[PDB]
Amino acid sequence: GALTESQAALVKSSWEEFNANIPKHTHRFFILVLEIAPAAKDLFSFLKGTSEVPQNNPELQAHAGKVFKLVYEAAIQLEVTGVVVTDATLKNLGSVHVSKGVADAHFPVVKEAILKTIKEVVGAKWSEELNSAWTIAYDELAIVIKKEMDDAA
Ligand code: HEM
Ligand SMILES: O=Nc1ccccc1
Repeated sequence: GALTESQAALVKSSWEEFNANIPKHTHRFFILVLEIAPAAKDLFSFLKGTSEVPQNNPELQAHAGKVFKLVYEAAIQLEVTGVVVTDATLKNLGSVHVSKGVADAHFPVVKEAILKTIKEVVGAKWSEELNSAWTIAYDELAIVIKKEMDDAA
């Protein structure tokens, strides 16, 4: 696919749809995660000592929102420039993941959780062309953070 002017136009459009409902899309995202892997729960300070995923936890929202924003930015950056650029932030991200005890095999958990989350977000406008575009953008961004973890470990 590569990321045509037409494919990028498709990710932008679909991210705008995600941000449009943070407390929902972020809580959905945590549940998809715990469905794909339950053990993940002990990781999160704000999930530990709980029984269910808190729904109005500021910490949870702020944090999951940041995740999706980062994947979208990555897709534009691919169409324009042809690449995903590693900055200060991506590097600090890599540190904190390691402290919290997160590994690589965790990443397809959060990917499927995100493709499924975006399929649920765009509904009928879904195309092969679009799936192809988010997949390209996640893959390309995971490649970068995993890189920074390994570096923090
Ligand atoms: C490209 C994919 C990913 C992106 C863009 C991403 C992004 C982030 C960001 C931005 C934060 C810090 C939020 C804050 O300090 O304000 C964070 C924290 C965290 N992330 Fe990720 N992440 C990704 C994949 C993963 C994976 C695969 C896991 C493992 C299940 C994970 C587990 C965690 C945990 C445990 C924290 C600490 C939360 C705390 O205890 O309060 N992340 N991530
Ligand atoms: O996947 N990374 C996450 C970031 C912040 C909170 C929870 C998860």
